[PDB]
Order: sequence, then C-alpha cells, then structure tokens
Amino acid sequence: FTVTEKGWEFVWGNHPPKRFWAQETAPGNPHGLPHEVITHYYHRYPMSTILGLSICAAIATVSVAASTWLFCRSRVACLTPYRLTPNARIPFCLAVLCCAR
Amino acid sequence: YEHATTMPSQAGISYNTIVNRAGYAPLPISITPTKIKLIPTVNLEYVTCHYKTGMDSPAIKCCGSQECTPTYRPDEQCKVFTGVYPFMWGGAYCFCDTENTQVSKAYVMKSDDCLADHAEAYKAHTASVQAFLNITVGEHSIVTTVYVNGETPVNFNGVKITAGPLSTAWTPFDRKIVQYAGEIYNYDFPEYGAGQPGAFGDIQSRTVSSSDLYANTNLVLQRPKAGAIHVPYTQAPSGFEQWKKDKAPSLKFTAPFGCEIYTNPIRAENCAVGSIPLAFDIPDALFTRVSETPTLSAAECTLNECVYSSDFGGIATVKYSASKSGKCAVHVPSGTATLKEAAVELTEQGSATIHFSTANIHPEFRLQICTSYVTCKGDCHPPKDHIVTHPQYHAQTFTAAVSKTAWTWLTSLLGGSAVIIIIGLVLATIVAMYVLTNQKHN
Amino acid sequence: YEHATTMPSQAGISYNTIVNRAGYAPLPISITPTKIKLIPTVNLEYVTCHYKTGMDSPAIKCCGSQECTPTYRPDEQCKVFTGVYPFMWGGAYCFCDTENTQVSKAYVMKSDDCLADHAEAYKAHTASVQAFLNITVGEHSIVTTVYVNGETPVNFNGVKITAGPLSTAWTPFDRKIVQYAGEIYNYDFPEYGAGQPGAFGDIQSRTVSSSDLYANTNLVLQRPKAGAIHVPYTQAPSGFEQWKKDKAPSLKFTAPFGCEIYTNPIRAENCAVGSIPLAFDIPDALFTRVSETPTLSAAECTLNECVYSSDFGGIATVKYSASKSGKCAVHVPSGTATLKEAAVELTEQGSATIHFSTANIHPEFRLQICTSYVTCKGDCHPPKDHIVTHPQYHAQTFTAAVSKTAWTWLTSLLGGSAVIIIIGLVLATIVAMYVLTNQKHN
Repeated sequence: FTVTEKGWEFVWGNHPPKRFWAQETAPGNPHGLPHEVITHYYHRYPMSTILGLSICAAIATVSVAASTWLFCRSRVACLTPYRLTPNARIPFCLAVLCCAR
Repeated sequence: YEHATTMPSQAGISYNTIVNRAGYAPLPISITPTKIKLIPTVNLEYVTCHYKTGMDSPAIKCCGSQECTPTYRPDEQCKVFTGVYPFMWGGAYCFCDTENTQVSKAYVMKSDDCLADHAEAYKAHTASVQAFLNITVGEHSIVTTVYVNGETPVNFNGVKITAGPLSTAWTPFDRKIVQYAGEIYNYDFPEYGAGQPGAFGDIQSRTVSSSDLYANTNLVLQRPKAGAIHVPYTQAPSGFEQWKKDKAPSLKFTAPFGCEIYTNPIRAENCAVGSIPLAFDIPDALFTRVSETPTLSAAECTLNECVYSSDFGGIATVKYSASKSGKCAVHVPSGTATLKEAAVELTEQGSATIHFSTANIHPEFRLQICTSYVTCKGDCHPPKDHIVTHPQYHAQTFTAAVSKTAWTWLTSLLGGSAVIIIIGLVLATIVAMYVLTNQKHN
Repeated sequence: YEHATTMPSQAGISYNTIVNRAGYAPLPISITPTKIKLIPTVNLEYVTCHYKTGMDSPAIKCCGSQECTPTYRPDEQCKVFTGVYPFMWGGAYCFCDTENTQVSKAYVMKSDDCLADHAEAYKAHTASVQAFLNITVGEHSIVTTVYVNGETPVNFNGVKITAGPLSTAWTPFDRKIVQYAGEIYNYDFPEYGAGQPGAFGDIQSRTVSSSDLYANTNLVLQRPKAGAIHVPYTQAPSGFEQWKKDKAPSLKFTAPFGCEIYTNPIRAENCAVGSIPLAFDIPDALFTRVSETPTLSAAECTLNECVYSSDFGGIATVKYSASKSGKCAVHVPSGTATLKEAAVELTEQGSATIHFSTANIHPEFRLQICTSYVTCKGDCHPPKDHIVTHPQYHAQTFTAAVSKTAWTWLTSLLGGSAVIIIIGLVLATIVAMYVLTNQKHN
C-alpha cells in the first residue's frame, strides 16, 4: 500500500484499527552532487520537479540563444562598415575583439 | 480586548498562542481539542426485519362451497379450491368424491425477533458540530463542551469565548441512512409504501410497535397436493436477509477524512477537515503590567538537536539574564516552528531548554520569549523512521525544504542567465552608439 | 403512464383536470386541498420565566466575627456587615454596642409558577410541507395526508401519485422563535449564557426541570437598617415581565400570505404562496375504450348568463344528441374560464347546464365535452358587490378585460399610423422613380 502524509488505516479481522502516517525521509542527499539532489526532490516532490526543470531549461535556452543572437548582430554591425570599403583595413583592436581576419 | 484567531480541526494536538497588548505583559492562551462530534438532524421513517408468512388453517366443507371473507391483513391472499379429497390421520375426511372445497388463506406478519433484530431507515440533513475543548487562558483552565456555531459562548472568569462555525459544510452522512446493529450505512432505501419484493424494505413498519405494516412480498397461493391438508404458497425471499448478504461495508470503514461513526446518537468523530475560528472577549483585568513579570537582557539562542521529524524533534537552548525568577510565555510568531510548552520558568542567570517541531531543513525563526525576540538558527537532519503512528505536529510551509545547495543552483542557473542577457543588451547598445558615432563623420 | 401537472397552493378551491389519451376515454381527475401545513425543524435551547430572589436568614454572632461560605447558588451574593445592633420582638438580641456581625445571603431561583407560565426559546430551520388532500381519479375517491417532498407516494387502486416539492422555500418563521401561551414570536433572543438583566432571558434554564439555571439579574446586597433583622437587596426588575409588556404582536397577526400560526407542534397553515407540482403514474387498466362511453354528435354551446365576478357567475347551455346516456367529463383546456363541476350526466337528447367562472368581458373559450369540442362565445357583465368574502376562483390573464371597443380604438390608433407611414414610403419610392424617368431624357 501507499501511505502518504495525510494518513492510512487498516483493520485485520478482529484487531483494532492501526493508523499510520508517512514522514518525509526521501532517498538521496539534498546537500551536494547535483544528480543526487534531483533524485531527492523527484522522490520528494514529483510533480513540481519536472515543471521546475522544464522552466529553468527553457529560460536558460532562451537566454543563451538570445545572447548569442545579440552578440552576432553586434559583431555584424561592427564589422560591416569596415567590410564595404574596397581597401579593407579592419584596425587591430577590432581584429582582436571581434575576431576578424 | 477582542482577540480573534484560528484553530485547525484536529483532535489530540494542543494549540498554543499568546496575546500581546502593546504595553503590558503577554497573556498565553492554550486550547487542546479532545473530541469533536458531528450530529446530524436525524428523522426516522420506518424499520424493517424478517417477515413471517402466517397461514390460517384450511376451511374444509364436505359437499358444499365456501367463500372468501377478507380480513385486510398485510398482503392477505385468499383462494378457494374445489375438487379436494383430504386425508387426516384417522382416515379420509369427506365421503363426497367431488364438490368439496378447501380455502387457503395466507398473510404476512413480521417476525418474532423484530424487536432486537431490525434496521432503522432514517433521513439526515443539516448537521451540528460540538467539541470538547480544554481551554487555558492565563493559567486558568476549564474543560467545557463548547458548541461551534457562531454563538453560544463559554464563560469562565469573565472571559467570553465564541468558537465560530466550521469552514466546511461537509458531512459523511448522506440524505438517507440505514442503521443496523450499531453500524450505519449510506443506503438509498425506498420510501414508505414503495417497498419492493425481494429487496430492502419489503416489510415497512412505521415504528417498532406501529401495528400497521406495509408488505409487498410477492405472495401467491398454490393448489394443495391431492390428499393433504396444507396451505402451499410461493413468495420472494426475505429482502432484509438479501440486504444482509450483500451489505457494502459500513461507514465506520469507508468514511473520508478518517471519521469514527458511532451509534446511540448517530454522530461522526474526529473528522480532520475544516478549521475552527475563535473569538476572545477578554476583560481588561487579566492584562498584567510589564514590570510584574520577568524581562530578559542579553539573551542568546542555540540549537542542540534538530531533526525535521513529525513530533518535537528539535531542541533550542536559550542562555538568558533577567532580574526576576518567574515564568513567562514562549511563542514562535511564524508557523516555522511549533513549540511544545507554552511557558518557561526562569531563574536569574540560568538556561532554558525548549522543544520545537519543524519541517525545515535550514530553520531560521525568531523566537519570542518573555517580551523580547531572539533568533534561533541551525540545520535540521532527516529522521530515521519512514512511517510513524501519530500525526504531524507542524505545518508544511511552501518552500520549506529547499536546501541551500539547491538555492545556489537556482540562483546561478536562473539569475546568471539574466546577467548574460543584460551584458548582451549593454554590448548591443554600445555597438549601436559606436556605429552612430562612426557615421557622424560624413 | 406519466401525467405531470401543477396545482396552485391554496386550500379549499377544487382543482379539476382530465387525461386525454389519444384513442381511449378521457379520464377525469379532481384534487381539492383541505389543509396545507408548513412545519419547521424546531430545537429547544432554553426556557425562561419570572424569577424569585431567594434569601437566607441572617447569621448574627454576638461580639465575634463571621466569614463567607459559598453555596454556589445562581447569582449568589454574600456580603458581611459589621457594627450591628439587631432586634427581636423580645428586646435586643445581642448585648454589645459594636463588634456584632450579620451575614446576608441572597440568590436567584426560578419561580414557583415556572411550569405553567414560561417562554420556550426555539430555533427553526428547514421546513417540511405536508398537505391533507382529497383525490378523485376516475370515480375512485380517497382522503389521505400527503407529504409534498418529491417522493413518499400515495397509493390507491394502483395509481401512484407523488406531490412534488414547493416552488418556494418561504417560511413565516425566522431563525429564532419564542413560544408563549399558544402564540409564536420571531424574536432574537440572547444565547444561553448571554443573558442580560432587565431583558429577556436574564433567567435561562436549559429545560423546564433542568435543575441548573443561568441567572444574570444584577443582584446587589445592601446594608440593613439599624435595629432590624432583614436582608436588603437591590436588583434589576424581571425581564420576562418587561418582555410581556413590550410584546409586538404574534405571528398569527403579522405573517404575510395569509398564514395561520398554530402550535400543537409549531406550524403554519394555509399560506397562499407557491404551487404544488403533481406526478401521476396511471396504470394501463383504467383506460376504457371510447365505444363503451357516450359520444356526442351535433353539440352546440350558448351562454345564458355571464358575469365576470369572482365566484361561478356564468351559465352555459349545451344542447346535444347523444349516442348513449351516461356521465362523462367536461373540461376547459385553457385558464380562460374555470368550470364548477368535473362531470355531467347525460340523457340521449337533453340539454346540459354547466357553471363556469371567468374574468373575460368577451369570453371565447372552447369547451371539451365527452370527446367533442364546442365553442362557447358571449359577453359578460359587471357584478354588483364591490367586496366579497371568498377568494378568486379563476385566473388573471393578461389582456383579459379589453372590452372590444377598446380593441377598436387601439387598432385604429396603432394601425392607421402604420398605413400612413407605408403609403408615405411608397409615395417616396414612386417620386424617386419619376425623377429618374424625367431625368433620363437628359
């Protein structure tokens, strides 16, 4: 049987009722090695963990993608006025920074 | 002094609080609920039992013809049979071959054991909650049956307490109830006069001694065997016995929230649902002044034991200094820790050892002792039992067990991405301004 | 066979209807409510009465001192007075000048006439309407108490009739009720233990013989006169007498909808509110074939007299030619006019007289005699009495008394305007086409 924190009770024949109560001793260690905290909060709070990891992965993916997008657009906006000059001569400092030729 | 609070609807567990008048001594209040009933308004309709087909002796006339004289007994069948040559032990009964006549007459009456073996069909609605509180307000304790409608006060020592109505109108009992043998069932019995043959209520006596019972038991008289004096019938079996053979289990074993159904008043017990609000009309005489109670100076709190078990598995230790030796209240204003005792008796330079209960992994609460606030901080550890035989003595706060390591993983992998996007936005702004500066040249 | 109908909740006035099975004889139904009760669930909280201040005899110690011994009597006061010089008829009692001591003790007890003169404070909720009907279904007539919840059927001759619940949950009673001497009051009494002196319920005994009463009567002991053995006291006067002096009138004088408050149990009777739905479960054996009943040919209805009064003030003569002499149903389908009788016995060539009742100045209602349909048409006249002493036997149809002349005035003033505006629009269209024709030559 599955016993939760809200209680559980059985009666075995002519015996009196036995009530039981679950308490929060989940397998895992919540203090390090981050594949151990995820199993701990998965056996502990199963529904909330998948939603939390989904939204944190989504925000991390959107942030890395948008930062790469903005950096590549800014590199293009820097190097384009020095790549339309016939005698291209991108500076030195912008060659080291913007990773030019 | 009007003080309102709220108590959870759960027996056995002591509920503690204090009242802080802004310039006086704190007044501790303790309420421990013992037995919380729920008594519906119960309305008897009918009882039922086993029936007992009574049969009159066969009226026999030799070379004659009888008639059917009714009696208006319950389900009273009667029929007249012709062409009968009955026998007694001392030979034949008539001399006529044909044109003899035997009358069968049967009726339904209720059984002889109806008094001690019957089932009561009721109707219930609009229950009434009633608790056995054990209140202590300023070391003055009473034990009184309070009623928990929004009125009907309990009065003691000038203090008026009105424990208001439950937050939920839930009852375990349905609109219809059958009581049999100390146990109570949610059965949809038919109405009076609607009793069907072969099922529950084929007999419907209005009370136990009503002497007017409705009976629909599918009784049909049959023709007697040639040469015998008997009354043969054929009816559907006892619907009360067939109800007893099926009998989906009692409400004692099936009730939600763990109720405890009892019999002599039909009532439920200790249904852990809802919450009781409270009103305290406290007179001004009980508020003792500040300087008539001890008051600490230079106190400090440390945690000896810290296990986030179900009961009081934490020990905080307070080293204090105060220039009196008396008792004073302790309380935790948040629901972070649930303390065990409500008062600590003090020396002038000793230490205090309190017992609390908590769900947190890194407990940081602000303990209120006599009139001051210390901060008790530590680290709790998981308990050794998976399953205990007592309920919970604390409240699971949302974000209670978040374990500072995981706070660090949520701060870095979610706040650091914001740092990435703001330095990307700053870099984009600087690039746009530098392109516009470059094209200022013409 | 399910036949659903709805009866107005009003005693005494008969209700008539017929079941029109499509190929069988019409089946008459006649239901006359006699007494419509309305019974709330009623819960006794306490009783109250006049009180009686009990006094103890004064305990005098000659040159000593006394103490207070509490007897725990209700509202008990015990003050002890020093410096007394009491007196009997035989001279002085003590012989000292000072230092004598007298103890006065007073307490409140309920009166000796509590049993036959007291007010009972109840709580009401969740009424349960019940009705004394008188039901005739196809010359099977019974008189039987019905319960008008949506079940609990009444059974006679295989017909199963169930009176549905009221369309309104109105009760004349409030949440709180006082009964005093056959009369019932919506009165907001204080709760038990919440009584105030000088008002209702300063004395609160839980039952009539409870032997535990709550007394809050503002009893104060005073100091006796020099040289007199008596117990002086001051208290607020009796609130049951002051409540009898106030007493806004009973609920049988102030209740709306014509209700009649009685108390053998607490109930209202004959309230003219709401309406009872009915449910007929007619079996398939009551339906006689058409050919075993009379059936008419060439029937004609003429109105002899016609008064649109409140009683039956209209006489219609129906001349028929019957195939067979027997009683059959008469009925009006609409609520245009309400007949008096539910059946008419026929000869073969006679002329029948029916009594009806209408609010119409110009009634045109289609009668239903045995299976045909004649059209009764005429004109009614105003009655002569302004005020009658019997309620209304018919229904108030909207636009029932329009008096054909005013139909002509409304039709002229409402139709001539529409005629004028449509001929104006047609004239505008013709003028536009004539302009477009004359401009064509361009």
